[PDB]
Amino acid sequence: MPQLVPFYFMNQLTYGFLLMITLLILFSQFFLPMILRLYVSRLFISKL
Amino acid sequence: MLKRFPTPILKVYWPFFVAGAAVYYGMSKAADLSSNT
Amino acid sequence: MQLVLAAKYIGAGISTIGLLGAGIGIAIVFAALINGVSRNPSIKDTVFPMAILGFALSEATGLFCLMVSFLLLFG
Amino acid sequence: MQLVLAAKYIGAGISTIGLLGAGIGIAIVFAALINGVSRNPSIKDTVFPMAILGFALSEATGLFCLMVSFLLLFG
Amino acid sequence: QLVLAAKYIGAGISTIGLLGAGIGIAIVFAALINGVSRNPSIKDTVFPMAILGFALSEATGLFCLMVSFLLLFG
Amino acid sequence: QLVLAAKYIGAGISTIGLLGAGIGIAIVFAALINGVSRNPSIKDTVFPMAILGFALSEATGLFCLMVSFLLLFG
Amino acid sequence: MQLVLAAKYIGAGISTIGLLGAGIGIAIVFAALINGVSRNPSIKDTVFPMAILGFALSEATGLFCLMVSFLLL
Amino acid sequence: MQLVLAAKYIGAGISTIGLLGAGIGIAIVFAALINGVSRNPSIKDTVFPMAILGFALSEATGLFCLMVSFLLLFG
Amino acid sequence: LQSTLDNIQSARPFDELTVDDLTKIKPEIDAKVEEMVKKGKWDVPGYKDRFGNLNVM
Amino acid sequence: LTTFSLYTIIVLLVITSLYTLTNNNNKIIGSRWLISQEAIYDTIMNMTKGQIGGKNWGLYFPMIFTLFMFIFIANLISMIPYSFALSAHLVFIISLSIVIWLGNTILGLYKHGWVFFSLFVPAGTPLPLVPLLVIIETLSYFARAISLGLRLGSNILAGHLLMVILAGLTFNFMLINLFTLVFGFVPLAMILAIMMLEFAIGIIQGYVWAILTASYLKDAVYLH
Amino acid sequence: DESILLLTFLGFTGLVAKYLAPAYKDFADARMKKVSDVLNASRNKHVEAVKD
Repeated sequence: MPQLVPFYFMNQLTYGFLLMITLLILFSQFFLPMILRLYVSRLFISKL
Repeated sequence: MLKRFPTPILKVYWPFFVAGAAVYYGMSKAADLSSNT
Repeated sequence: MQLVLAAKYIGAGISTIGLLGAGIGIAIVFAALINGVSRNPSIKDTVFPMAILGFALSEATGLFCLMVSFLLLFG
Repeated sequence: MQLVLAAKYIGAGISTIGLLGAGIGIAIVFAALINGVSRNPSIKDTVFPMAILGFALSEATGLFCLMVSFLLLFG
Repeated sequence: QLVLAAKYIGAGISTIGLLGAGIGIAIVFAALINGVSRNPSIKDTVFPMAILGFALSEATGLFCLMVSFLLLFG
Repeated sequence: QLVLAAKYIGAGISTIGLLGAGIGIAIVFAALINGVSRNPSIKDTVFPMAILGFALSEATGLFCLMVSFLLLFG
Repeated sequence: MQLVLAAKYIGAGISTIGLLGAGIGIAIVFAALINGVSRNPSIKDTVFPMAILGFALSEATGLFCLMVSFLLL
Repeated sequence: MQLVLAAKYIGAGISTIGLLGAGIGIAIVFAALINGVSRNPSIKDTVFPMAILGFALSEATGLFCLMVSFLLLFG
Repeated sequence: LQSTLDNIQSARPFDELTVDDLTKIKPEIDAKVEEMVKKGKWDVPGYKDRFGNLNVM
Repeated sequence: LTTFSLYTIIVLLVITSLYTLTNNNNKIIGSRWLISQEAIYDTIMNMTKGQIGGKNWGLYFPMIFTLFMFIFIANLISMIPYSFALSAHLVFIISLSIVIWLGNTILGLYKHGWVFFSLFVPAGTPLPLVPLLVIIETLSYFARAISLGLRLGSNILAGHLLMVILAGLTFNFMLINLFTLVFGFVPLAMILAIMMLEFAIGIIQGYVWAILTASYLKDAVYLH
Repeated sequence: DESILLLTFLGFTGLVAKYLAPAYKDFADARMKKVSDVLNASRNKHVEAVKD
């Protein structure tokens, strides 16, 4: 059916792939190591 | 809080990114082909 | 024409048949849950999440059929 | 016209088929309820609310199907 | 004309839904007989639950049947 | 336009293939719950095996769905 | 023309029905695998090759139906 | 003319339905194999040729359906 | 030791404190976090042995 | 630009707020809001440690985390009544799925050579049926290509469409004379039950994607 | 049509405020407490050692 066909496909996909790369880096460099700070700090308190 | 710690696994995600570029380009051509329908 | 609008309606009717398999499916998962819980007693902490998971996927097959039914009928 | 109006009724009839699966589904849930309770004598307090979940979920598939039958029939 | 023919045909097709309920009731009653034969004594508790189960299983078939009448008369 | 009508018919028929897979999925998960409740401890090995089985059973249904889309889009 | 092309699309639709049997079949093999393995424990390594063979054969029936669909299309 | 070509295609589609029963059948024989080997731990050497035999016979039924499908399709 | 006890008395978080201050007093915090990101880990070993592991199934 | 572009921006900013200012005083005890993103962290640590072994699981832990979190957030945001779907734009979900399938295939070829093709003999079998089991392993391997995406896309799309169709129908049900507006609440409650279900299958689908493509990475990292 | 979706969402938030918001309060509190207690225990543990 033509209802699931926009011709705006490349528009959709461009903004879409921009969001994915952004979230991936954002987690990976920033927010994942920031959780790891809580964990490691808790374990250092556990040691002391 | 927020401090940048390098994740060297962003360059381990090279096969994922190569695939992403191919589909990105391919959808440009697909969009052009469907607008001629 | 008359035939095409008719064909949307007919094609939709046929599409609805697909749902029955999911319906029975959902019940089978819940049966297995009830059997399992009565058999073990205490398995439930792991198993209740597993059963909900199984429910969801059985349901999803139904949703595929349902969405196709809508697609033909409504456009 | 005559064909389109006809198609409402025919398409609805075909749609009504899907309902059978939900009926069987409910039977499977209640069968399992009985089966479990006969094994334990005592599982029932946990199992009865679980069974109501299974009933509702299986029934829902039937209601979606019934909705489509009405959408075809009534418009 | 075609509309009249169509409703008779459609009424036929809708009746098939009842098929599942006819099996359904038996699956509940089978489990009742199996359970009580297993326990000798579950039945006082189990029988109310079984009648609830019977009603619900039949009820789905009745939805098919009321649709069948909406087609058949309508 | 007979072809367009027919496309919609062929699609309708295609959903029927999906029903079998819907049951199939439930059967795999039923087996999971059954096995796990019998053993307890098997679960950690078996849950991956189950996930594989889910995918394989699902794939047959995917084919039925894909043919539905192939008709639908034409 | 119209009728023949129409018939191809319809016939293809009918062919999908054949696949459903394979779908149920595959599930039965895996269900059996889980049951067997949970019953024995230790059988699993022997059973897993047998299971793969059984999976393949069940799938194959569906495949035959699928290629017939392709012929009609 | 058109009708005869159409009919050949229709008949082929219908014949494809026949195969499904064989599909389920093959699985059932293998299910028994798995259950048997887990039941005995040691049945496998006798039972494996039995399983193959049962497979072949079940498969053959589907094969008959398939050749009739081709026969109608090609003419 | 009197001084050590006193040092513990006038500073002792268990109410809440910045993770930055624990990092500041022990740069071991940043060293371990960096080493774990470099290693390709996100499990802190021992964290789960006296803190949760928050999962259901 | 496009409506789609506008809601992708909303997703990015929502995810930023969950770590940037979840805490007050950058707690060592952890804020009550931050308990949610701890539980998510731990169950995905234990999920991708759960599937893929080695210390290599932590090498794919961000990838599995942003595939979790994207779908987890986008099956709450897309369920807002007037919010414009990104997941019912199937072309984004399916494209991402094909990308991941190719990025598994390329990773597998790169890491494990032409003995990557040992993935498609997954068991010793009689020699005349060694090739059969390659054909219908490779067939199932790119059935995994479209299965992963199309499952999620259909569920979310179907949820919105089901809800809207019944909503349009229940408007005209209440328009029937007032004895029908008595018991006009029972279909409204049905739509509520459906909306609840769309959240459920949305959180479940976020887990199902991420466990299945944890299973696919298990296959890719360890041959077979 | 679309106002029905907003009415259901409002009802959903009603169920949330009834059931989920106290449950999540209790859940978050419980975990937070457990963490706090472990941390304070460790602090206690080293204070004992000083006294020894």
